[PDB]
Amino acid sequence: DPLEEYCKDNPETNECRTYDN
Amino acid sequence: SDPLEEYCKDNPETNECRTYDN
Amino acid sequence: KLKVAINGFGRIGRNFLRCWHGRKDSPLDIIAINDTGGVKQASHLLKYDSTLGIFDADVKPSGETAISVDGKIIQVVSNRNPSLLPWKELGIDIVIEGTGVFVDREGAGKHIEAGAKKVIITAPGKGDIPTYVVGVNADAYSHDEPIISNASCTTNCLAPFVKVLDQKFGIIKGTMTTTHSYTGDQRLLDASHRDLRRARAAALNIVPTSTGAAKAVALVLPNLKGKLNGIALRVPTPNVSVVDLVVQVSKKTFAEEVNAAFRDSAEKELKGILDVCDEPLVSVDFRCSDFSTTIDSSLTMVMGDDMVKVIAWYDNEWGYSQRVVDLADIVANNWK
Amino acid sequence: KLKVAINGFGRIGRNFLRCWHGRKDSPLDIIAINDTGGVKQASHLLKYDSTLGIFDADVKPSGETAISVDGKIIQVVSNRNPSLLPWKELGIDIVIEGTGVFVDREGAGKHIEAGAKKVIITAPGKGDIPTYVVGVNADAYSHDEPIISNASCTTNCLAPFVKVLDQKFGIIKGTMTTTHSYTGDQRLLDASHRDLRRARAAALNIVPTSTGAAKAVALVLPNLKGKLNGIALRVPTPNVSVVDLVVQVSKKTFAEEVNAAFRDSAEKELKGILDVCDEPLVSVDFRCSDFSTTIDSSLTMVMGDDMVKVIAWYDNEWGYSQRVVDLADIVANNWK
Amino acid sequence: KLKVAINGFGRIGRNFLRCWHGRKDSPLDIIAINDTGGVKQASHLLKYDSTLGIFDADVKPSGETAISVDGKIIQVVSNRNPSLLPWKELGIDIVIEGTGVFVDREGAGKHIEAGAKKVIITAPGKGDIPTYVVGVNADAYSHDEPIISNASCTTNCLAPFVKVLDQKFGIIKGTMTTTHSYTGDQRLLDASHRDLRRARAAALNIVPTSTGAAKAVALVLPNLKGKLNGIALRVPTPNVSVVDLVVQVSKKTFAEEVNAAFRDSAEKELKGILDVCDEPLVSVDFRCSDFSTTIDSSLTMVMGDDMVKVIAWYDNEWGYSQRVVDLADIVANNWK
Amino acid sequence: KLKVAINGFGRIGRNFLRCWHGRKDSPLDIIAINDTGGVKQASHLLKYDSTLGIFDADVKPSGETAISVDGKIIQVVSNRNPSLLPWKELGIDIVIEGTGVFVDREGAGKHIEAGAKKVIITAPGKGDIPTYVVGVNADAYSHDEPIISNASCTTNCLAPFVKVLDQKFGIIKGTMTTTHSYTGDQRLLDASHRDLRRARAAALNIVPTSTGAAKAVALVLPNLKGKLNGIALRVPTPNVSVVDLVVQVSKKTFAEEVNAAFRDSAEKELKGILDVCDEPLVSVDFRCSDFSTTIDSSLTMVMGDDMVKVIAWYDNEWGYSQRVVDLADIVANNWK
Ligand SMILES: NC(=O)c1ccc[n+]([C@@H]2O[C@H](COP(=O)([O-])OP(=O)(O)OC[C@H]3O[C@@H](n4cnc5c(N)ncnc54)[C@H](O)[C@@H]3O)[C@@H](O)[C@H]2O)c1
Ligand SMILES: NC(=O)c1ccc[n+]([C@@H]2O[C@H](COP(=O)([O-])OP(=O)(O)OC[C@H]3O[C@@H](n4cnc5c(N)ncnc54)[C@H](O)[C@@H]3O)[C@@H](O)[C@H]2O)c1
Ligand SMILES: NC(=O)c1ccc[n+]([C@@H]2O[C@H](COP(=O)([O-])OP(=O)(O)OC[C@H]3O[C@@H](n4cnc5c(N)ncnc54)[C@H](O)[C@@H]3O)[C@@H](O)[C@H]2O)c1
Ligand SMILES: NC(=O)c1ccc[n+]([C@@H]2O[C@H](COP(=O)([O-])OP(=O)(O)OC[C@H]3O[C@@H](n4cnc5c(N)ncnc54)[C@H](O)[C@@H]3O)[C@@H](O)[C@H]2O)c1
Repeated sequence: DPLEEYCKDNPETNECRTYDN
Repeated sequence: SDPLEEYCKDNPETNECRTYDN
Repeated sequence: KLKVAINGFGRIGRNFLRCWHGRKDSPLDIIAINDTGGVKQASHLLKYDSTLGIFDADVKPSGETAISVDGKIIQVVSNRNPSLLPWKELGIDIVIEGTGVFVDREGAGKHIEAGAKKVIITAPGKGDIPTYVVGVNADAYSHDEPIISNASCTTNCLAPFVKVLDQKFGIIKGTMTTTHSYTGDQRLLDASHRDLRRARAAALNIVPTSTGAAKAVALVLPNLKGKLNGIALRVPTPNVSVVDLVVQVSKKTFAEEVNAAFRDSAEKELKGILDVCDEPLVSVDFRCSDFSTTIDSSLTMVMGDDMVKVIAWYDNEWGYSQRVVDLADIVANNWK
Repeated sequence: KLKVAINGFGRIGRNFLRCWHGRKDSPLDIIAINDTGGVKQASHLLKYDSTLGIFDADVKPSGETAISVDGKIIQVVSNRNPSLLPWKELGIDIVIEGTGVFVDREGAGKHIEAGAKKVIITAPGKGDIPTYVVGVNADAYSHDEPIISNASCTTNCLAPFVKVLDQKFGIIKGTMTTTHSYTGDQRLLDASHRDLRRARAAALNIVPTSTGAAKAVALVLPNLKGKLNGIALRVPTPNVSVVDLVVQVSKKTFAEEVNAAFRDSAEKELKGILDVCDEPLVSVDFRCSDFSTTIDSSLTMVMGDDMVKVIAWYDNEWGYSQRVVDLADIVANNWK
Repeated sequence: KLKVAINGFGRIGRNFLRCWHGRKDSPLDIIAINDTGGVKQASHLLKYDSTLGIFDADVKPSGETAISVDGKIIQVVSNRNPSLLPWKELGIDIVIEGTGVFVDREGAGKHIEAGAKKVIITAPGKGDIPTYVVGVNADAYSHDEPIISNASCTTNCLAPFVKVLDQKFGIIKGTMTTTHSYTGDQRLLDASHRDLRRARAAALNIVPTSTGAAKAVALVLPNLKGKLNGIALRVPTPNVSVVDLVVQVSKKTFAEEVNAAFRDSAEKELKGILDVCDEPLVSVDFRCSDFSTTIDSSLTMVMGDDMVKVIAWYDNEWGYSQRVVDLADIVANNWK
Repeated sequence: KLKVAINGFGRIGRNFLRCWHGRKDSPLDIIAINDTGGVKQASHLLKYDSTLGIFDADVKPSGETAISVDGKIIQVVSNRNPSLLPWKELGIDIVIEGTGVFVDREGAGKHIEAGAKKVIITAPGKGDIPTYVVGVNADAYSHDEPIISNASCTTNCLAPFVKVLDQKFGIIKGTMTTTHSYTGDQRLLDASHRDLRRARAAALNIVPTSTGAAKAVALVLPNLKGKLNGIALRVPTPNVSVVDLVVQVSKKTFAEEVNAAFRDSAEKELKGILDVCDEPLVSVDFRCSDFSTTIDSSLTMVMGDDMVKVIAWYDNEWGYSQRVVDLADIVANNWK
């Protein structure tokens, strides 16, 4: 879960980036 | 008939002929 | 002539810039770029591309803030906050949201706060953002819409041939799997990530990833609602991908007719969009294909007379960008 | 004790020999190997594998004609033509024909003519010929049968679960696709091949190869006759593949249920043959899995109530090499 | 009986745990792990690995802030600020810095201000940080050293044979090039990077990059100050690397006498750190090699009597990690 | 107008044709192709290519034994025995022996013994065949030489700057290493090969392999006889290689001075054969370079005054082929 939150403010980071392909 | 296919008949284990199904 | 700016100069953005540079007599005029990295980096990566190859254009710095592409001067700004871009200052008519982080109205809306009149998200929009796949429902666009989406690359592939499949043989329901070239969203080696699939070595494995680019078809094709869904598999090829569709039409048929049907679209209402390939090529042969979807006729199947299976090749980066330019042209022409 | 010989020390010929080595107490006793290659050029080729790592076992050649796995001398011969193989003079009951060169009776027969009682075609059989999948019908094999055919790895996986699905929902029609690691039949770079596709550079392409594994199901399961079909997709992976099955059925069902059937057959009729994965994994995770078919629970989709899509991973080399080591116990123990 | 924390559960923090796991009687005890993610990724990626495969052990979450590895339970923290880590809370004794962003004295001292009594950078240090290499000088460590460095993967391979080379022939000057596997520092596809080269698709390219290992060796091999230099070549292999060293020696010699010397060493002092391989192997054949340096004796040439060229193999992830532990133990065994 | 025929339509064979094709005012008119395959494989592979792209030219067949490129027809023969080739009726003047099998008077001669007048082995001649490297010694070609060699790809790269270096600093003795792309000669997956190392999967290893480049240089640059040695390292890249050279020179120098020299030569005698790149580029960027050798100025180093390290890039298929076309022009210009 820690990561989910991190991502919410750093959507473009390595451990977040999510593309529809 | 093409050349490669005839060759393949006799030399099936070649690089240019090997054909594994899956 | 509209003034464009590219926000987020990553894979899509650069492809876009080249796709655009390609068009003859374009309604667009790219005047600005913005990426976190600055001029020096923008110019390099634009010139040298491990995929697209070496840009056959005269790229090089202009002043200390802009770059010149065949004499065309493009300002290169650098702000992580869309809200603070000189759009109002540069007179930007449209923004190509290519960052992949500003997809909802709040996000992209900032570009309008910043002074630009329209955002065109290069990915699945969020919220009630109007989506469009050129050649299907790109006609639905009205100038009232400031922020719009262009869907995903996969969605831009299915829509055109699913439009043909449901149109003619009427689609009852279907599933889909796209064997896709990995993308920037995956790790090079096993390092943390939110999606435990994408956290694994991209160029080593076959990674499966929940898409949603299937259901998305509903947006551009009102009908298909709840009928489609699917998944994707990521494979060790940096570019070009393929769509695997298994529909269930009502009107029974056979391959020769299916592909026959496609060929007709190909010259009718989907010229420059849909393409059918009869020669036995492989992924890489479709690098730089201006077609959102190319069918592999020699692969079409039909089981039980009604269970239709089609195969489609698409250049995830290039083609989609070619579309994005078209969509912009559309925007630029129905400019109220 | 049922003296065994490996003809065609390829990926399988070598993989197989290793499964065997690791068997708790096999009835088979491999004594000879016949490869076009060399003897030491085979002892080394065994000890070191790029896909399986280092073969744990003292692999030092013994004399200029044999090897010596863990002390067990294993004569090594080299003759292209089968008919000249020392099977009679050596005393061979079972020959593992893993060359994919001789697939039919006419060909494979050259083994019996040389002195081989019963042979095993590690690949789909050609023309008329007994096919049996270890776990779906490794019983229909009568000792009257002199030449078997352990089918293809795509089939030996796309069957143990095609069974669970037709006899519990009743498969009507149906199609399939397999995203498979490339294999020896594909060129490393663009050379000539009788088929203009396996000709293309392996590791840098998604190559669509024609497969039989589909109609191949309509053999080890008479039932599915004329129903299953589909194609194959070669991709930049050295090992481990995945089948994407999509069949339409009668009995209404949902994705979740579909997964319980499998979990059941998992510890019953398909124990050690079929397994279900409730984890979010990738290809490399299933390397050296003894299950000729492992379902990925999280991917199962069910559109329209009946049309169901299931995903199964299979280590095409090692997994298959296990079923083959078994269709040999099914012979050795059930030996007249 | 020594509490250990792993800051940065990345490719190195993880091999360390697994290196340590397989340890016969460790003086250490991995108390916790810290990164950005928690147990979800911590656990998942410790059980799986697109390089080291499945970890044989019961790796399962143990609450929502800890994990269970074969019974023993390891806390799992998640703050990016080392000052905030409960190092005093859990009473950690030594920290494995593998975040790659706290290599500087100021930054590494944060674990010390948060509790930990000693830190170890899994990389070269910046500031007043003692650098140690096992087999070369880790026998100069002093218990009063709060923070130290284990150098890099490359220097660790290089330092060993340079020690033998210099001590037995006297190096005048020399150069080295390490053909190294890509790393998490590079990009999957052309993405931004401070380094315009590492910013290029790591699996499609041979990427030149600088290395400070050649000057680093003088840190642990004083007599080498200013005699070496070199660069690195990043090639599309996930792990394992090779350094290509060329040195002008003082004492004229020959390929065979050199290897002879390398052998004497792998037996007397560098026994266990250096290993002269004789088999005609390849990169993969070196996975998990517990040696810092394995010299391919077959490759060893000697041009014109004093220009020596040596080629040494090493596992950047695994071989290094073992050294880390080893040094970690050297720290343990000097405590107080 | 010398008629040409290409023996062995492999990588070099097709790359050769494409090179020639784009030449303005050529003295060569190629009208014949031989390879185990027929018009099928040929027409297709000259059009599609996983490395050079889709050959931009009308590539369709003519007769079931010939093809046409932008008009001009070219017979497509298919006999594995050169002695039996229609070289005498097609008035064949020069043959491009690139099957990599007929590389000694013993072999290539057969081409003359079939009607052809000259042979150019796209590889080192076996034994004592006149070897030429354009820009270095091809001007030393003489018409009464029936069979000649164009050296290997590595030698053509290496020769040009080794020439400059010797000329301006004097090579005393050096060492080389070329990290090379994998070639057809390698196995896709661990299969049999005369060489154990080349037997291992190309797209997954760092493969140590012997080269005769350091030696072959002495042929075209006589003062280098007995002064150079070195190995090769095949890596997971499909094209474009790099040679890492380290020499001990007589004139003390510094990096800047070496780069200066290469540039002087690049603009004069080695105009079009040698280049110096002053940008942070990677492998892919060098694809399709007409230069035999291009220096990575930034990488150049000089240790201890006279130990120079230079790193050059080259496209082994396209680069080489351009030189083979060149040698052929030379031949055609001194015809008698
Ligand atoms: N790869 C494809 O073929 C493809 C196809 C269709 C749609 N898409 C979608 O397009 C989006 C981008 O994909 P991509 O492959 O170009 O990715 P990418 O990683 O190459 O591009 C992201 C770029 O945005 C920049 N960026 C990040 N945060 C920013 C900020 N706040 N301000 C400005 N720039 C910022 C990055 O530095 C980088 O230049 C994703 O949402 C993806 O789903 C991708
Ligand atoms: N590896 C897999 O994924 C796989 C799995 C299941 C079934 N198969 C099937 O197995 C067959 C072979 O596959 P493989 O991966 O082992 O390939 P392979 O190329 O490594 O094996 C062929 C081997 O046979 C030898 N050989 C060739 N001709 C011979 C002859 N006339 N006499 C003696 N030896 C000869 C070769 O030197 C080689 O060692 C194909 O039919 C394929 O469809 C492959
Ligand atoms: N890969 C190799 O071969 C290798 C060899 C020797 C030394 N090293 C060194 O090891 C270190 C890491 O390299 P790696 O290859 O394992 O990389 P990596 O990306 O896999 O690991 C870095 C890890 O640190 C975490 N991290 C980053 N910032 C953090 C912070 N502020 N707080 C907590 N965790 C944080 C990341 O999420 C990740 O798990 C670097 O110092 C590197 O130079 C790497
Ligand atoms: N690609 C390179 O990097 C490169 C560079 C320089 C020199 N070379 C040399 O050039 C030669 C060819 O190399 P390539 O890479 O193009 O190889 P390749 O394998 O792609 O092409 C050789 C071709 O000749 C055919 N062939 C085999 N035996 C034949 C016969 N008896 N008669 C007619 N055709 C036959 C093959 O089927 C194939 O199409 C080799 O000697 C190689 O060492 C290669």
